[PDB]
Amino acid sequence: PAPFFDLGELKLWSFWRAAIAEFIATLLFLYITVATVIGHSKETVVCGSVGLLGIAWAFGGMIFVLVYCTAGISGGHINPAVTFGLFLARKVSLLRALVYMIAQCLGAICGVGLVKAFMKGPYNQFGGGANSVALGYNKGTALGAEIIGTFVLVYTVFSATDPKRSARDSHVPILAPLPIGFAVFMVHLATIPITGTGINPARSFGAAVIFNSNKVWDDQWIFWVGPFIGAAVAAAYHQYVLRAAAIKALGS
Amino acid sequence: PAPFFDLGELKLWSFWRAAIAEFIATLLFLYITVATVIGHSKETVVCGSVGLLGIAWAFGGMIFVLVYCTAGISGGHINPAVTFGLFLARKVSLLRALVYMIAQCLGAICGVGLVKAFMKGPYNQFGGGANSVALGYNKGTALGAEIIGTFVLVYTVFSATDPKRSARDSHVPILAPLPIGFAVFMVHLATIPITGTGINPARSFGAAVIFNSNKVWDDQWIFWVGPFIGAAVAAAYHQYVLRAAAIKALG
Amino acid sequence: PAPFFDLGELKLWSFWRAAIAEFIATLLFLYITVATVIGHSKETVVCGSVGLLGIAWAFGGMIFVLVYCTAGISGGHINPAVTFGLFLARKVSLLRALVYMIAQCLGAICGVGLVKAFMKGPYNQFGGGANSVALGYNKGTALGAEIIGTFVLVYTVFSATDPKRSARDSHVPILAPLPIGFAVFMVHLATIPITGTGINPARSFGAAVIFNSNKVWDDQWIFWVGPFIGAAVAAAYHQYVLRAAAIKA
Amino acid sequence: PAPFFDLGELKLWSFWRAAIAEFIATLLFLYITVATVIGHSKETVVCGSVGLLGIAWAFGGMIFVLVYCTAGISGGHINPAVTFGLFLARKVSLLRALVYMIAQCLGAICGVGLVKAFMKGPYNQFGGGANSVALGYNKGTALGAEIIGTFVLVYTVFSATDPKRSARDSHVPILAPLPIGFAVFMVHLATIPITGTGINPARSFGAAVIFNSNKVWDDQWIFWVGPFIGAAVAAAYHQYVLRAAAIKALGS
Ligand SMILES: CCCCCCCCO[C@@H]1O[C@H](CO)[C@@H](O)[C@H](O)[C@H]1O
Ligand SMILES: CCCCCCCCO[C@@H]1O[C@H](CO)[C@@H](O)[C@H](O)[C@H]1O
Ligand SMILES: CCCCCCCCO[C@@H]1O[C@H](CO)[C@@H](O)[C@H](O)[C@H]1O
Ligand SMILES: CCCCCCCCO[C@@H]1O[C@H](CO)[C@@H](O)[C@H](O)[C@H]1O
Ligand SMILES: CCCCCCCCO[C@@H]1O[C@H](CO)[C@@H](O)[C@H](O)[C@H]1O
Ligand SMILES: CCCCCCCCO[C@@H]1O[C@H](CO)[C@@H](O)[C@H](O)[C@H]1O
Ligand SMILES: [Hg+2]
Ligand SMILES: [Hg+2]
Ligand SMILES: [Hg+2]
Ligand SMILES: [Hg+2]
Ligand SMILES: [Hg+2]
Ligand SMILES: [Hg+2]
Ligand SMILES: [Hg+2]
Ligand SMILES: [Hg+2]
Ligand SMILES: [Hg+2]
Ligand SMILES: [Hg+2]
Ligand SMILES: [Hg+2]
Ligand SMILES: [Hg+2]
Ligand SMILES: [Hg+2]
Ligand SMILES: [Hg+2]
Ligand SMILES: [Hg+2]
Ligand SMILES: [Hg+2]
Repeated sequence: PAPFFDLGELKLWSFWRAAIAEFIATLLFLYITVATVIGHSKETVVCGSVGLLGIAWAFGGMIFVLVYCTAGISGGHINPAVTFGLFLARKVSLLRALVYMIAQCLGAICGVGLVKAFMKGPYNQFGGGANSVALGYNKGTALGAEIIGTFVLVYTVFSATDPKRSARDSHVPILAPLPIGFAVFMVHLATIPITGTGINPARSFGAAVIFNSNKVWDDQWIFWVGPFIGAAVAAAYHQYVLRAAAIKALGS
Repeated sequence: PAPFFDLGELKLWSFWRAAIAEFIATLLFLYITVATVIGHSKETVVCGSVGLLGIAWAFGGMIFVLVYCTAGISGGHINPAVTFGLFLARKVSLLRALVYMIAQCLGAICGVGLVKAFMKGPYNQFGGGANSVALGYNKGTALGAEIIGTFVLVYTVFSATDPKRSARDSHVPILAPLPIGFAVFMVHLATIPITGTGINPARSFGAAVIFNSNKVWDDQWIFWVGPFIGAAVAAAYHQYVLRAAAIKALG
Repeated sequence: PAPFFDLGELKLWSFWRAAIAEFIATLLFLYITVATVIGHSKETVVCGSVGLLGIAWAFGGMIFVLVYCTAGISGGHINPAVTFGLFLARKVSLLRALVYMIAQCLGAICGVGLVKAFMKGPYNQFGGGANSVALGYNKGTALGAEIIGTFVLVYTVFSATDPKRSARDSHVPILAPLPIGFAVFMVHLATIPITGTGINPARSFGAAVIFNSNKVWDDQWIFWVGPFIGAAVAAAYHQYVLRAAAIKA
Repeated sequence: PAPFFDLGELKLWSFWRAAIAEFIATLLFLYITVATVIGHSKETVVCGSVGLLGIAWAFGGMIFVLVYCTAGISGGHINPAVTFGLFLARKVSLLRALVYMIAQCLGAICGVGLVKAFMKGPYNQFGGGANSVALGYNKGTALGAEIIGTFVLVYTVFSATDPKRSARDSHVPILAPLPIGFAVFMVHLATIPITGTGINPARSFGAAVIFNSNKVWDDQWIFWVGPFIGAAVAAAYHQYVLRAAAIKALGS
């Protein structure tokens, strides 16, 4: 029976800085990625943007950069679904988890907020970076895609945990950033045409909050439930089926 | 004569988990990559997809990710031709090889099956992620391109083996993931116009089973014979010509 | 209060070689990237160029390559804003900072000059690799984008410092090149549509000097002020808020 | 002062295998990259190929892969200009250099030969992967682009040399492969519009020999002379100006 918090949460100066790092990181994540999306969507020259490929790179490349910078401070989650998966495997206390998830959402809101402020017209005209079910797919397909996508991501996160090194003043495992960055990249390549790719409830929520349309709000549940389920299946797979929690993957 | 199995295969709990890791990995491989292919093919706006470059990245990048995740558990093969090459070099017993190959084929079938379940009309309309000889090329060319493409891959795999570290409870060498993923990305840049790029019999077999068309079944043998030959040539070249089995590469 | 220089700047042989490395690397940075940009802009076959994605790669990949080559010699800055940020965190002395910034600017001018010499017509006709505010955006937006873009870069730079290893005969920290190259790549994907992406006053200045147009000079201050502000905030955030100078990523 | 050969060249089993590794690697380099070029050029559907970006990746990524595989056997040169630069810096003997340059040239010819054998029609119709001076540039510009191009590559090679580890039975330094591959990738982004990008006399020679057109042969001297000069200048810069031969670069 896992306690609500532990002594690492009483190291308040570090715990506060971990929270800030998650907040600022998720802000930057959303700023760079949604600005990339809007910059793409608004372009009038045919084949004169960074393209869907550029967009998939923005999301994957930013998770690489942000986990690189924050792994030693917070554990580098940038993603309620990642925090949720790790909480389920008891690598993160409930109190740390909820503090991280709030930070991530508020940061996502602020980041999309910044994109709207910089490019209000194109932002509103071209869908505000929001996830929703694309034409021709049903909600069940959307949800399945969000589950398997988040699974790929959360399973990569588990395999990328360092069993010996932890974020400052915590037991939160350090994460190897490149493979997690690449997993995000891969999932976007597959999933952009179906939902835009969520796999990150905060990323989806921030976009929904700022864009604020009925259609986007109606689909929003898929981007919470899908990722949380995917994360849960990844935690069970890694912990229970493969028994791989002590394994250190050799990065490349 | 190499024995059928060794004491590592009597470590039943680990060996079962290695098979599962190969099953799940190959399922995820086919799912991400075939969904990317179908997603590209169905897009109605010109230059509005991830393009053939995005497709090549999906195959090379997923191999990087999956070998990264599974090297420590199974050895990270995700590919009967890789398993076969290592079997010929005696790094894998016959029993482990067959179990890995079966696991990989079944995984592939399941991953493509999942793409079809998600997008049935576009899945069948745009060719099902299947390999075949493209218009304008002959069988000999397709076969040669699969041999050499598999050679580049399997030579890289051999170069990437860690001579001191093995998968859990085994002597299956750990593999450096990024050069292998890049090798796959590279071969796809070259071979997509010829065959769609096989270099992986389970990848080609999973798509042939789910798509189930005469043309795809007709060409299927190329995607077994080509990679198996390329793998044997790479094994022979690494082991006998260069004698580089103890060599530890860094990247 | 910081001293103008320290004993490391009296190792003249090394200090001069560090300046040359920053000079040559920034030259190479501008040549490869602006040649890519002009090469893309002049192509006549629609979809026949490396695309805006290729251009974003040229900027990010060159920083990866150049920092890799020079981190052990100069500290691998290639960028007055990176140098400024490090100077503010007192990782570099005022004298080394100025010598680096001057070397960077002159390197950038020489690299852009070389592109022009190789392809004068296309260079002039397609904008000279210069940064300026793109149509439909205002000065505030361009400035904001440059602040936050440079913040991403310089924050990654600080996370990428090695706390135990330094450039030859100095205390300038070695930098891990790939995260920094990737941060440059990422910022381009977002910012190319807004300003072309500056996040580097020497890269912006090199192009302005060689292209020499009214609009480009008029906007030039943004590409000094924006990155210098972004760098200062990244330095304050890393050192004062996160207190992370001892950490190795 | 440098002797023609040293005792490492008397270790014949290893020297032979190093020559073979260079031969086979250069063959693979030319096959993958030229097949990529021809596959791109023949595409009938607009924006339906890997594009110029994909071609640049084929060249840069194959150098990464091949230097990864061969560094521990031959030193991973794959390129007479690289071998030449290292020779000038006395890192490779004259005998080893010439054996390597011949192996590379023979390898390149075979690699391109394989592409033509597989797809003769489109190979011949779309220019055979040959380098030559593009419309609107003069010989001086192409020469200069090749010099600086090869300078970027060879200076990166020198920076990537491991000062303590060498190829099997030799003193030829091991090379860190990813920066060298990325250098190749960067030079292609800039130089494809000017010459196709040579920066490698074997790669240029192999394509000229197999494509075999009068115009291409006319330009071929640029692709020997430009790279050899760039390599020489890179060697002088690294060795004499920066005195960097003992520095170990930490790769990322
Ligand atoms: C393990 C599963 C292997 C399945 C092999 C499928 C082979 C299908 O092969 C095809 O069979 C058809 C008759 O059904 C014929 O139309 C074709 O001649 C033949 O190519
Ligand atoms: C592990 C399972 C291996 C299955 C290999 C599939 C081989 C399919 O091979 C197919 O066989 C057909 C019928 O003989 C031939 O007509 C086709 O030309 C051939 O491609
Ligand atoms: C080497 C130090 C570089 C200093 C950067 C030069 C900043 C250019 O600033 C420019 O000044 C012009 C003339 O005053 C103004 O008209 C322009 O608006 C402004 O962009
Ligand atoms: C190992 C195979 C080497 C082939 C010889 C290439 C030597 C370069 O010689 C070339 O020969 C061509 C033949 O018509 C002439 O047109 C060119 O002018 C000449 O440069
Ligand atoms: C055997 C490999 C080294 C030889 C390098 C081949 C360079 C060919 O060089 C070519 O020679 C022709 C005739 O000699 C000239 O007319 C061309 O201008 C020149 O490009
Ligand atoms: C286009 C993709 C090229 C990226 C390959 C770079 C090799 C990664 O090398 C290292 O891997 C570590 C493990 O995650 C990271 O912490 C480091 O940032 C990275 O430098
Ligand atoms: Hg939240
Ligand atoms: Hg907020
Ligand atoms: Hg905001
Ligand atoms: Hg994974
Ligand atoms: Hg099988
Ligand atoms: Hg199955
Ligand atoms: Hg399934
Ligand atoms: Hg290889
Ligand atoms: Hg300056
Ligand atoms: Hg200059
Ligand atoms: Hg110049
Ligand atoms: Hg960062
Ligand atoms: Hg030669
Ligand atoms: Hg040959
Ligand atoms: Hg041949
Ligand atoms: Hg370099």
